[PDB]
Amino acid sequence: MASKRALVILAKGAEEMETVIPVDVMRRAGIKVTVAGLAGKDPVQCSRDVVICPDASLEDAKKEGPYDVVVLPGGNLGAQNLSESAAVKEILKEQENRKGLIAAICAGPTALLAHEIGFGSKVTTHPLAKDKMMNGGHYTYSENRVEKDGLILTSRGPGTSFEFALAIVEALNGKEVAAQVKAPLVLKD
Amino acid sequence: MASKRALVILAKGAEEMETVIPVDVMRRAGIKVTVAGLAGKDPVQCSRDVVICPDASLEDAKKEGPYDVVVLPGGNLGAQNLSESAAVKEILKEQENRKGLIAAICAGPTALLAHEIGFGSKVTTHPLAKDKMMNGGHYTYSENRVEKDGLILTSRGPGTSFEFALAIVEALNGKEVAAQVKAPLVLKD
Repeated sequence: MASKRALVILAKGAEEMETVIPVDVMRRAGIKVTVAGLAGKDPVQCSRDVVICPDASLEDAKKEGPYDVVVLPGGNLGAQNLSESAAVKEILKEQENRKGLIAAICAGPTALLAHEIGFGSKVTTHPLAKDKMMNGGHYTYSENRVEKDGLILTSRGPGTSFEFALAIVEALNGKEVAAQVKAPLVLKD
Repeated sequence: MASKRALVILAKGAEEMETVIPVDVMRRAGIKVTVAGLAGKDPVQCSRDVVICPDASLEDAKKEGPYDVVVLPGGNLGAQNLSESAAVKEILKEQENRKGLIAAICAGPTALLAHEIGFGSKVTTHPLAKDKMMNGGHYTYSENRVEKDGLILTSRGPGTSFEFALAIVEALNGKEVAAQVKAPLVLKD
């Protein structure tokens, strides 16, 4: 069994907590994570001005698939950049076609709407992103902190990022690995 | 009233979640945060291989004090780098002498021990850093998720980082600002 692989797509204006918590937690789980810059190889200015250097450009990372999960951070402007990207559309449609997991948090799930991914699923988002996500009634809305309907895994905000990340770990590597990764984090529950 | 100012000292091997969560939450609170690279101006490879570009070198940022809080992220190797640094020693002793807040998380508080800061305080750390912190009995240990004894504010792990950050916000900008910053995060409590 080869290690699982995750693609985290990092755009200008991404929520840096929603980027770093899943990357770090997935690496703790032994997942090979590629932080891929939407715009290219250069550093990315996140929503609260943390600057992250991606591992690769998305252009290069997309040639090295497939991935066991594609992860979409939130941040209002980051999600808008993901939603406008033809490269993201192609990656998500390929992942959906191959029955691979797609995980999105906060405003991130609105890129699923933009790219017509996973219609008919139960989803959650940040409260403030609900109306955008629900435009057209293509999904059924959930208030769960993490929502998983098959291969569409969504979550609500910075404060649900650990739960989101651990749900990705459980989906890829199982409940026992998720529990082992969780304990050293000092989560409240 | 001018905005409060925070210095976050970023060393190789820092825990990236414990760096980014406080930076982001403090910026949401309107605090002017400087992410200062211990080693210089160049990007920093964190414990789980997230690469963060600092705002400034510590050498330059230290000339632009004083700061209302100095923040020490954890990560075992990052804290060891902070503990070995004469520049960090000088900054922490100046902050202590001026009765300014010092905040440290996970293994971060062990740099307080190394630099002889805040002896006689109640402190917490990550469970695995307790023995190092308690060598000599210079502090009294706490299992609270966040511990504040006057101007020494400590916390336990990645999963206490939001609580830690919000405690810094409350100390600097008050309980109402902390509550307002907290609500959009979708924390469980």
